[PDB]
Amino acid sequence: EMEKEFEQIDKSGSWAAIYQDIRHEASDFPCRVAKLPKNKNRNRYRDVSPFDHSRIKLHQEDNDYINASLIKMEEAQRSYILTQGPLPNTCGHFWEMVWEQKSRGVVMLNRVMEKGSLKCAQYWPQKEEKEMIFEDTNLKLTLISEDIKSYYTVRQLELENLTTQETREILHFHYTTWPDFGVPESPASFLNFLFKVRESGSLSPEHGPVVVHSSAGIGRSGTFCLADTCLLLMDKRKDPSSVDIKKVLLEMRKFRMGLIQTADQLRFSYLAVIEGAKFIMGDSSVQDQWKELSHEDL
Ligand SMILES: N[C@@H](Cc1ccc(OP(=O)(O)O)cc1)C(=O)O
Ligand SMILES: N[C@@H](Cc1ccc(OP(=O)(O)O)cc1)C(=O)O
Ligand SMILES: [Mg+2]
Repeated sequence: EMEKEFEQIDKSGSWAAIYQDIRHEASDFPCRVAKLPKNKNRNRYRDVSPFDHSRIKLHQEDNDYINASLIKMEEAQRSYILTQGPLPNTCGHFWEMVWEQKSRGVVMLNRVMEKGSLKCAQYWPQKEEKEMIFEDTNLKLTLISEDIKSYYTVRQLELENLTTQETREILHFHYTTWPDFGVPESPASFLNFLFKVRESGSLSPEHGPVVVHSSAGIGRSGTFCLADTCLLLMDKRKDPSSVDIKKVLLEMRKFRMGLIQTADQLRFSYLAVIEGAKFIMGDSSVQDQWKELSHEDL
């Protein structure tokens, strides 16, 4: 099982080598659409692009490109859309995607400003009375309510297709203390947050895939999805030992490049899954422990 493997890798001090082996074995598929000259201003990073086979296509006749990938986990029966933090000119495309893909939740794992630089546009309204209208995609977005915790905030937003007047409730789960190329403060804080997303019903198969993003949509995003899928896998079978975490990560990498950006994020993923397995296997009390340990109260 992964716990024994975690021990071997830890004692050997080989997280860097294990992680590097994953980078070496990772899939390489073309990203020709992402690289078209007309799409230059739709990519936040030159080196992070969606593969053509798994990219999400916007349903507009103009230009259907958005730096977003559909991670379809067949065995686990869960899909996620991993995307970069929207740019000033792609906020309308972002919400168009949320609408068209029928997503119920948006998981944001970064902050708008990190390390003195703008890593993501302010794509949602910060005040109820100042709603946002994305003219290019004909969508209106209104902040309905906000529940601010110590290291994450949950928001209820109302997305409206101005063309048809149909409205939908979108839940925003914002993890505010996870530095890029870094790991969460503890497996507890992370699991507490993941469980809040799960409890909301945003990951349910009755909804479109949850949209997960960070700045690039691969590091922190990849860590979140890897832990969730691994937990879901062992949950379906109620068998912790049936999950090969490296293999699951490689499977995800068939859909988007660079998922999990550092060896420590991989190590953290193992920790999160191993700890989460306690809940999956019947000890529901650990959830309350995580809530305590996370110190979510201000
Ligand atoms: N390598 C580039 C792009 C990059 C940025 C962030 C990143 O992680 P995340 O997906 O967690 O935002 C991954 C890659 C950079 O370091 O700026
Ligand atoms: N951090 C990289 C993003 C990235 C990293 C790795 C990657 O694939 P691989 O790990 O196999 O090299 C793909 C994309 C960059 O922005 O330069
Ligand atoms: Mg106010």
